[PDB]
Amino acid sequence: AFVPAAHWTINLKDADIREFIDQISEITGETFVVDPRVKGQVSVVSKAQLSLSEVYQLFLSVMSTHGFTVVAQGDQARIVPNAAPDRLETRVIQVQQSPVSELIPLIRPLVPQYGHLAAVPSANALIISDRSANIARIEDVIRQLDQKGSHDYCVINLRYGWVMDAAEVLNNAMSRGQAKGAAGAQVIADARTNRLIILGPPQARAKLVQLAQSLDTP
Amino acid sequence: HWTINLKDADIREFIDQISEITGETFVVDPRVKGQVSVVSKAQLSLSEVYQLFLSVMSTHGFTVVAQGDQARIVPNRLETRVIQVQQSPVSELIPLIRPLVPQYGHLAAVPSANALIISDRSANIARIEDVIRQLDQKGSHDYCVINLRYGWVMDAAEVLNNAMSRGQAKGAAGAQVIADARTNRLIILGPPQARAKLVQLAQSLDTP
Ligand SMILES: [Ca+2]
Repeated sequence: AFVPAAHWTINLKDADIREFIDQISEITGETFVVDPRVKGQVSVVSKAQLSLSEVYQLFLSVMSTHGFTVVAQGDQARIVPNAAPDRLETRVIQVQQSPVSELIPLIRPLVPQYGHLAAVPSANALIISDRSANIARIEDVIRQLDQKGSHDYCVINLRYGWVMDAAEVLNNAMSRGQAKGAAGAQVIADARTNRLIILGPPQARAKLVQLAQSLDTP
Repeated sequence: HWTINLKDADIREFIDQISEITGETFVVDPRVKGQVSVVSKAQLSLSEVYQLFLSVMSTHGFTVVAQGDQARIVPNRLETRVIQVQQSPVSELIPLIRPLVPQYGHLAAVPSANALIISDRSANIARIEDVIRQLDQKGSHDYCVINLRYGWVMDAAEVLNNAMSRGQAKGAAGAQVIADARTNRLIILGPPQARAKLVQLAQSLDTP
């Protein structure tokens, strides 16, 4: 259930989706007619405190995650099916130092197609839907990116190379101190498009981009 | 295949025209209303016409809900236009064009026809189409993103474009810039040398 923290926190595990909806009505005061086809088990977690409006946003993210949407029929609000692993958790992740919008494109490559990613700018938080072990891993990536001063980035679409090989070569070179002028830059592999995302301060990023290009030469 | 040019028609007519084309039967909720303009000069398959239908419904805040064989249309000036892309994969251009589409608008890909569906004011559509024509190329688009700290992207973009068109940006010629006003960031495109140069100029512009 939602626990007062008017703000609230939540730690609901393996609950019927219908229970979650009813719970949202109790807090919001909104009333929903739930289509008979709406079914499923949900896990919803927020250690960050949420306002009433942010709770509604979380509700929409959970609905969207499981393929449902809210419509108006017959003078009432209706939850209906909209046109993946069994256990999915929807977690709210608060970001401390950086604006959430700047981190979104850097973490999208870690979100699977079945998953969900949304910004909650009023709380400077991200909503992510995934299996719990995947979420913990992403939370660490967020924590690390959040410590960085810059989130500017360059994208390289590899024509010849395999994205994982290239990422491995670039990280090892930096680890060994073998990348000259790129120390401080960082690489993120984005397999779905066979592309690299290079980030860092201007001079280091410009050098790592050049180095990355050399791994993709015909 | 079908083409379309529907101007200022009741949305209920558009729904009827989609039913005749697709054979789908729809039951429209009494609260459904609105005027639509829908254009596709490109020839669309039955399935692609249905994709267009979904884009128009979504554009005006309507959801289509399966009810067995039939489908229920329920609530949750803009023109909806289909734009053909010749060389670039449509799915690649999507993220690059989205910054230009306002939140009241709509943007969707039709990968089987390699076309984009956009809903916006006719004048902003014409502007995007120029941007698409310039982006359109056989090779992939490498790019750089700059989150501005001091400057404003619509101003910065204008300065960078003016310098390139007027000949003040030597070396950056051929590069392209897309302003993303929602997050105050620039997207810099083009061949490697031009792109790298335009990045340096953008960076010089955001240092006070
Ligand atoms: Ca009808």
